[PDB]
Amino acid sequence: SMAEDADMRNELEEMQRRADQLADESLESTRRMLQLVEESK
Amino acid sequence: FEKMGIGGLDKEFSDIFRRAFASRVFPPEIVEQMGCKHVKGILLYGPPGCGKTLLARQIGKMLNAREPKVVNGPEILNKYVGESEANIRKLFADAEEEQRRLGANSGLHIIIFDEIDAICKQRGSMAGSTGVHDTVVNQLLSKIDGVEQLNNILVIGMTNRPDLIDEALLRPGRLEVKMEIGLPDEKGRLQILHIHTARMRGHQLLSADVDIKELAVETKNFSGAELEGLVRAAQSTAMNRHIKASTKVEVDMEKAESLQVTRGDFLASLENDIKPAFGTNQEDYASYIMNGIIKWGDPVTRVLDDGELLVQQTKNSDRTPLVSVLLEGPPHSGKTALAAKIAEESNFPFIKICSPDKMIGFSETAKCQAMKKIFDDAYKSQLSCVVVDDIERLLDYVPIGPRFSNLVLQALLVLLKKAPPQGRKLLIIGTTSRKDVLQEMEMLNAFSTTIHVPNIATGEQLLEALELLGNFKDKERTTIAQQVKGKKVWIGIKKLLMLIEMSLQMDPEYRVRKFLALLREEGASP
Ligand SMILES: Nc1ncnc2c1ncn2[C@@H]1O[C@H](COP(=O)(O)OP(=O)(O)OP(=O)(O)O)[C@@H](O)[C@H]1O
Ligand SMILES: Nc1ncnc2c1ncn2[C@@H]1O[C@H](COP(=O)(O)OP(=O)(O)O)[C@@H](O)[C@H]1O
Repeated sequence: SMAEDADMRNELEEMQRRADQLADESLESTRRMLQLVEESK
Repeated sequence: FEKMGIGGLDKEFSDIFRRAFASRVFPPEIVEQMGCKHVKGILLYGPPGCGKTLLARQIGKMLNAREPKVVNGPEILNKYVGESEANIRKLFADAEEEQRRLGANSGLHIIIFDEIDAICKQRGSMAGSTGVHDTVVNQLLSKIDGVEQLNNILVIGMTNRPDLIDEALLRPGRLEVKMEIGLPDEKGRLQILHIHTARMRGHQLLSADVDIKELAVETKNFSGAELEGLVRAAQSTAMNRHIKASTKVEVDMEKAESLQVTRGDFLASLENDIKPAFGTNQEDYASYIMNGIIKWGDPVTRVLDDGELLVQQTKNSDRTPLVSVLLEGPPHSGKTALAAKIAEESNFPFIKICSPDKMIGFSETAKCQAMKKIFDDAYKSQLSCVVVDDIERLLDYVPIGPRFSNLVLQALLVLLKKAPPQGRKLLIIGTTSRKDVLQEMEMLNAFSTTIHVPNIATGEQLLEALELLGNFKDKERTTIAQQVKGKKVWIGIKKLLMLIEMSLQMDPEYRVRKFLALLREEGASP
């Protein structure tokens, strides 16, 4: 009388890597491009 | 020893220090010169709430060891397969890792097992008859001492059933020492009281009329936990009485504040909500005796004299530390009341009463377990007096058949001869109503003596009983006396009580005739 094994509930897909600061950096460059393009006119 | 929390047990500490820690204080050079390993375990057994966890903690904190890891036996068990072993193993990972990291320069660890008797039992020998919890025992045995070596650990175990532990787990390789803690004597109780009242004494919250030395005797078979409960309850009651009285009048708070030193508080806590689990009980007599004893005749005096003689014989004998006595008589003769009165007059420390009322619907095995538990508890004292009631109702005897439960009879027969350990005396009083049947099963020869309690035998005795009860007046008294002048009376006292109660319900004028007719209807001859 030993509770038999149980099937692994399932998989809950969840993926997180290095986006935060990589895209914040990406942004800081576009802003400066915009400023320069504005300045030229 | 009193400098620390625990106090009262010294003969049980000298041995534990010597045979387990002699090598832990000698200079290391000589120890390595001889080359002897330290002890690996010890075992402690005794009644619950007798100062075990405190000693286990102190023995650790005195060795400059790390924090103990408290584990409870029941919590280890689980229904899923393969979790109990993981739980058991989880308690050794830190020690293993530290030993591996630091080689042989590590410190000392500790483990505090509680109720170890529930995860260790004699493993089944027959094929297909193995125990349902053998995996846990196997895992523990392997871990305690296996192929791999551990030399920086110390295992302490606790339990209350030192007979169900697997034999293989007590060989000199694992848990090679044992100790026992009994009920503290008067001196130990006094020491505990003074330790716990040191605070009050220092802060001047104790009175001069409260004498701890005198109060020590008032506690005959108390326990440390019960002492801490008594003190706390007394303080709480003192606070309640203070707030209630001090708010009565506009008197300075300081006068009432110091008033908490009254001895009233302690006596009230004593007789208030302090109900020892190993002491005489006082609230059961009211149920088992409702109207005291009335001396309607001589036999009461003789029975009481015989009871006192038996008590004295058991208290002042050395070759017969076991004494039994059997009470018998006609139905409704009042045996239980006399048994309870004798027990109360015994003046013994431990007086436990066992009755069939508290086993309604119990299976026979449950009744056997209850009997064994009661006897085991009664063994743990220097004196006792057990009272087996009825007997004929424990067995379930019924005239048809006959039928009865064999196992209960066997348990009773076996237990009526087992002797307690050396120096501890015991007394058993049994009450039945059918002595011939008991003689038939060959039980009357197990007891040591018999006593006879008769019923009312003559009319004048009934008149005396009526006079003592005081329910009828002189006119009706004389009327009944002349009506029942002949000595042909045969009635039980309890039946007489019920008959009088019923007769009282009739109309005031038509009572004597009712009572006389009822008495005549009832049996009047043996
Ligand atoms: N001297 C006495 N002897 C016996 N009983 C007495 C005496 N004086 C008063 N009694 C009353 O007798 C009552 C008899 O109690 P109880 O019902 O236990 O009697 P019993 O004969 O042992 O019972 P049972 O008939 O059920 O086997 C007690 O409640 C007590 O109140
Ligand atoms: N000899 C003793 N010295 C000090 N305290 C004691 C003693 N015996 C019992 N006690 C007290 O009993 C209380 C409850 O006991 P506990 O620690 O649960 O141990 P046990 O495992 O025996 O029940 C504790 O607060 C402890 O202080």
